[PDB]
Amino acid sequence: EKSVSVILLAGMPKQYIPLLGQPIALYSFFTFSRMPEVKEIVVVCDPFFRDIFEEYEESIDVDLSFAIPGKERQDSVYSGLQEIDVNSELVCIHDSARPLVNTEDVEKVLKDGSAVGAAVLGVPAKATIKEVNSDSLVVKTLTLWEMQTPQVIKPELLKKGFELVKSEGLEVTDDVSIVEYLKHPVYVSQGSYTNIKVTTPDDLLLAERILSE
Amino acid sequence: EKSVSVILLAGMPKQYIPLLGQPIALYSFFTFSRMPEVKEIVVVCDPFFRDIFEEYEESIDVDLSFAIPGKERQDSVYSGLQEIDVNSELVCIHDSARPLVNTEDVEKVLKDGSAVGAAVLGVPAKATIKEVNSDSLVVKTLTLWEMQTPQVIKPELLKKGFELVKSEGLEVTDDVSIVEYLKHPVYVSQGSYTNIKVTTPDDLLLAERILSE
Ligand SMILES: O=C(O)c1cnn2c(O)c(Cc3ccccc3)c(Cl)nc12
Ligand SMILES: O=C(O)c1cnn2c(O)c(Cc3ccccc3)c(Cl)nc12
Ligand SMILES: [Cu+2]
Ligand SMILES: [Cu+2]
Ligand code: NA
Ligand code: NA
Repeated sequence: EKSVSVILLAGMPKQYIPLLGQPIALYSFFTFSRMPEVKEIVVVCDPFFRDIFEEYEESIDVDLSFAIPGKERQDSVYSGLQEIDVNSELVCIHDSARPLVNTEDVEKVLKDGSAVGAAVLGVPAKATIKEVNSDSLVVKTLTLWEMQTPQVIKPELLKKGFELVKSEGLEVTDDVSIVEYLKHPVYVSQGSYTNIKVTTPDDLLLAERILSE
Repeated sequence: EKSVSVILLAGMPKQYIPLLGQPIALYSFFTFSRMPEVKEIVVVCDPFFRDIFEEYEESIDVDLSFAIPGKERQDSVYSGLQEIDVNSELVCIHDSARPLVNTEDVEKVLKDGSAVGAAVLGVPAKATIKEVNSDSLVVKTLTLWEMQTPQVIKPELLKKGFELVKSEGLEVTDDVSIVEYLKHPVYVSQGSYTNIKVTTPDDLLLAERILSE
């Protein structure tokens, strides 16, 4: 109970576009806030948009906090991280552009991150995917998973991760780069294909189509 | 309701010495936490001592947050201020070395700070007090109040106050110096002589003697 801090990345921009009357960011915001495990939500957003969340503060069963976004996604995470409760035992990082994450999937990834130290929701990639070299030739082989959010990580591990990133200088080029640099295991919790990220005009449509089905 | 953020200055050090079994800092901590007006307490303390407060987190009706102290009292306040809720309408700064503040006095100073923008609990000075010049001669005259805490201030005013202090460079030498520099009025709410600050060995004794009377 109340052991999880959520860092909600929400920094109109796509995540504030209404989906059946409700700004996209609020769907996942509410799904987390209903979970007894979740103590607090740190929303990382431009101050312009804070009222979208703060309107619901006395109606939700979590503490709401805010953090200013950074230039890169990892900067926004770090800013978020600085606001979580000092004794939270797990941090749950979520992209607000994924409004359709199911409670049941969040529960799974929370359990796996608690168990392993670091877990991310993933689905099996449907496309044929190949590594290609700098001569544009296929790197051959004789299973790939697409990562979603949440990403759930013990805060001490995330902090050592940042310390390593900051000090060395090492690059974040994809969304699981910090934990990779540690030699700590990262579990992939199987999610749902419905947990789409809303990027395009077209995605907005897909999300409405899924909220009605 | 839940419009007030308390900045509790608690950065053994005197404020952690037991008074009938309970570290001094917890007396005012609990008095504020029982007040419906109070949304959150930001405790400004060395991380060593955080557990003293965090033990009571699920038993109190406020959000608990922490801030790292600074070198001067005003630095500790500013650190505190950076952690309060973005829409809190009043900040209540209290010295944890004043464990005996009465709820009724806190209520008064909250009302006065809300009304005026800035209020502090005070009592009439009992001693004969004189201004003295640099030749050690009395500066003559043909009513003085001793300030206590809480100090209650609208956060926007406290922030402009800090902006002015930081930029100009002006000195804080006493405990109402920031608001003085503004030309905004500061109301003195009459408190109680029992609201002692625990400094000496002897004070510790006085506080026990007052908790029993
Ligand atoms: O923000 C980025 O772009 C990023 C780059 N790397 N990386 C990470 O390693 C993590 C930690 C994590 C990965 C997998 C499962 C749980 C936590 C995060 Cl939360 N963001 C990033
Ligand atoms: O920390 C100090 O030493 C200090 C120096 N000046 N000053 C202030 O003007 C205030 C603001 C205030 C004063 C009176 C009533 C309400 C708020 C505070 Cl809260 N601390 C200080
Ligand atoms: Cu898409
Ligand atoms: Cu004394
Ligand atoms: Na509204
Ligand atoms: Na205890």
